[PDB]
This record gives sequence, structure tokens and C-alpha cells, in this order.
Amino acid sequence: DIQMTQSPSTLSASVGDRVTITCSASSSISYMHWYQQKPGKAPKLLIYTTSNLASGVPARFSGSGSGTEFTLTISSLQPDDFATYYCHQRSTYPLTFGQGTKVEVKRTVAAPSVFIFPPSDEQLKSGTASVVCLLNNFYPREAKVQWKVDNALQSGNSQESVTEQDSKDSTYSLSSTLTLSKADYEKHKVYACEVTHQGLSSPVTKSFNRGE
Amino acid sequence: QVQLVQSGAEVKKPGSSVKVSCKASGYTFTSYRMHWVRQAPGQGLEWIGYINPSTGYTEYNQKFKDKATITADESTNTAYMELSSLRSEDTAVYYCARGGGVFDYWGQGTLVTVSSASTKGPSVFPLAPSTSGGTAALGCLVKDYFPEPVTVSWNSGALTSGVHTFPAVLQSSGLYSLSSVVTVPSSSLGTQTYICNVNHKPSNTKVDKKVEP
Amino acid sequence: ELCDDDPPEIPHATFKAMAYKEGTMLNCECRIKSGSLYMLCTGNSSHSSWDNQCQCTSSGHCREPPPWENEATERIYHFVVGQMVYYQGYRAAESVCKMTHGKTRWTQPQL
Repeated sequence: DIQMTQSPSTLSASVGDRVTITCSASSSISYMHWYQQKPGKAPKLLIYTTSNLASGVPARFSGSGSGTEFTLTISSLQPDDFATYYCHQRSTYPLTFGQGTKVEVKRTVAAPSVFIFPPSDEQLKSGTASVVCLLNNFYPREAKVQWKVDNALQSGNSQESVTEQDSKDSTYSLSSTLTLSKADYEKHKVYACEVTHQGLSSPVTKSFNRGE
Repeated sequence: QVQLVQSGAEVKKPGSSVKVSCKASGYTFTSYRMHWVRQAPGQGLEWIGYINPSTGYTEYNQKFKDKATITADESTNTAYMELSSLRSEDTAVYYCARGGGVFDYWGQGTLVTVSSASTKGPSVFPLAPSTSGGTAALGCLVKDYFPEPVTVSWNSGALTSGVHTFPAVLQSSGLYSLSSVVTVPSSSLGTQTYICNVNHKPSNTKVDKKVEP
Repeated sequence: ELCDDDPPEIPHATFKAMAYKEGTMLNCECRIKSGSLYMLCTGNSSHSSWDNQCQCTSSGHCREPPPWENEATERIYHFVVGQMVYYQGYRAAESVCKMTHGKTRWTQPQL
């Protein structure tokens, strides 16, 4: 098996920048091929035999390389160019693809709003209860969330969920859910959600008392 | 022009077997090989193997040797691919791609989901928001359902301002859960009504919950 | 460099190859059980060899490898771009594999 290593894994850039992805082969190879993929679609061929443009591809794409080190470039990023890219080899069996490189829109730094939700009472009769913490319209993606129960660290009971970059303001939104049982929930008073993010000068906290 | 159409999505029980179709047009069928490829969630792209409709001969990689069997027939212009003993690790999207060189013409894709669970309706709980100064938020929580997808709306699609609906997350129990949210001015909570409209086709379930302070 | 298409078929004729280009592959069949995969032609400008010899149990260019233990009636090869094959009746002719627009096909040997 000939395996390949792409870099970087994730690239944040602006319209009008210059772009450069790299694919590293474990062995010496003759040619390298490239694809483009958007969510919900099959891969589209972009550049074949290391540098030739496929039909329908705009002049701003290209590639180069030899031996084990191949690379592709974009001279000026357009809005349509935001997606995921893969390298590909076919000089021996088995056929193998690259891991991938994701190109996201670089925006201006925006700190989140934070919101807290206690578990519903209809939910409480089920014997299991869930606590929700919301992070609203933020950038960059790097957001760290930790649960506090009477000023105590917690682990292995929470699951977070992230939306896709909003196609209109380039922001993200996150949702961290803490799931427990009824008995152990009625045992503590102060529940806190402490949020850390670049655009926050100091870590912000939202809390509430169990009984009213 | 050249177009290859694949069969619909499938949900399978562990240890079973499924067979996928790919019908072809816009070219002469037996002059080209057909390849198969799968894309696991998060994971990259992986090549299974090919068939030649003239001969019937197959080649595979040292992974899916005893897991897949490519098949075809010139009489009806379709290629097949059967998966043998299904595990949860087999869950992915499966593409047919035409041969003859570098890959260029692909099919739509086919989803195969493998788990032990069975059809299950959702359970809907509200998330209560402060009618003096500042901005408030509220939403619905949808939990314990299988399989996907599920759709959420607010006031029959009347408002779309500041609405977020997150992706579903699989739990250690093996079923799905997600929550939808919206942000509104606090001076509204007095005189405004907010209803979320959840729907689930696989079980024919339509419930709409009203939220309030 | 690896052809996807198989060699054509001329009504009345035979095709074979002698010179195997660096890249060519053969899978051993017999019966098989060993920890092996393919035979692979490899080399520089000096010489070229075959990398992975095959065993079986019970229950510029490189020449054709020496016969093993339990060969079948037919042995299949995986050719590469550049490869050339040569094609009960008289005629009054060679097939080559070429790649242009990312597409590989054996040229029709005008008999």
C-alpha cells in the first residue's frame, strides 16, 4: 500500500488570497490527481495528470511536483472555491486517496453569547434529565466547554454538537448537553457552564440554582 | 449525456446482507469497467475493486476480499455489489464510478446504515427562556428516535430570524437526539406565541409543542 | 501509469507480450495460502527483477518469470501505459496503450 499525507488539514483564508496544498507519498510516483467535494455530492475531478485542467475548471487552478512531493495552487480565491480537496494515485494496486484538506472562510474575531437551560418537568417524570448550554454566532471554531457541579470538574457524561459555517455571516454555533439521572441530579444546587474563547478577555460563566 | 443512477438508501440489521444497483446510460455498456468506492463518516475515500462485463472477471484489494462481490449483466445495463455480513463499522456512502482512466463520471451515492435498533418515535421537551431588558433564547429538544431524518419548523415556517437547528448526535444507547433554538427580544415574551413543529416520516408522527415562560 | 482497458480482439488473430515494462503485476493463483500478494517488476536502468515470489500449499524491461508449483491454464497481467502487445489465415500490426485526456485505451491494431 502506498499511503499519502496531506497538509494542512484545515486552512482558513480570504477571498483574494493565494492557496497551496501539499500531498506526500511514501514512495516515488509518476503522476498525481486532484478532486473537489461539497456536502451532499460525489467528488468532482479538478486537475488530472499533475497539472491539466478538467473541462469547466477556471484558469486560476494548477499544480506541480515530482517524485514524492506534489502540490496544487489557487492564485486568487473566489467564493465558489470553498470546499474539501483530495489527492489520488494510480501507479500500483491498491488504489489509494489522500486524507483531505478543508478550506473555510476567514472572518473577523467574534465572541459568543451564552445561554443556560434547566431540564423540563415533563422530562423529569421520565427519570432522566438533560441540561443544555448554547454558544451563539462565534468565530473561530475553537471553543472549549466545561461543566461545573458545585465547583467540581466532570467527565464522560456530555456530548457537544456543531453547526456548519453559516453561508451568510461565516459564524458557528455549538450545543453542549449534559445527561444524567433523576436521583443524582436532585443532590446538587449550583450548576455552572464555563465558556472559554479567543474573543473573550476573561472566561464567562452562566449558572443557576436547582430549587428555584 | 452519460449518467449512472443508483438505488435508494437502506437500513440493515447486524449479520444480514444487502445488494446495491447502478444503472447506466449515454455509452456502450460492455466497453468499460465499473469501479466501487466507499466514504465513511469523518474517514477519507477507499477503493474496493472492479468488474469487466465482457468477461465477468473481478479484482479486489486486501481489505474487502471476503466482504464484497461485484456483479453485472449486459442484458439490462446495470452493475451490482453485495455486502456479506454487516457490522456497524460498514456504515457509509457507496459510489459506483465508471472506469477507462482517471475517475470522472460518478453516481449519486447510496446510504447503508447498520444497527440493531428498530423504528422509534421521538420525545419532545421545551427549553424555557425574563421580560425586562436584554435578549432571550428558547427552543425544543427532540430525543430518543431512530432512524434519521427529522424536520423542525417554527410557527408553520412563519419566522426564520435567528433560528438554529443542530445535527443529530448518536448516543451510547444507539438512538438519536438533537435540539433546535431561536433568539428573540424579551419584550415579546408577554404577547408573542412560539410553537415548534417536529415531524418524523418513518413512523408517521406529527407533534407541535408550544413554549412559554 | 496503469492501463484500465483490456487488449482488443481482432477477428482471427493472437496477441502476446515479451517485454514487461517496470510496473507490471501478476497475481499468483495455483492452492494459495502464504502471506503474499502480487509479483511486481522493479528496476532502474541497469537491470530489473521480480519482487515477491509465490508459494502454495495443499487443501528497460523484465522477462517472463520462471514457472512455479501449481499454475492455472491462464495467467492474468496488469499492464501499464506504454505497454505493447503483438497481434490459421494469412493477412495482406501491434497494439499500444495510450493516455490523452485522462483516458486510457489500447489503439486498434490496424491488421
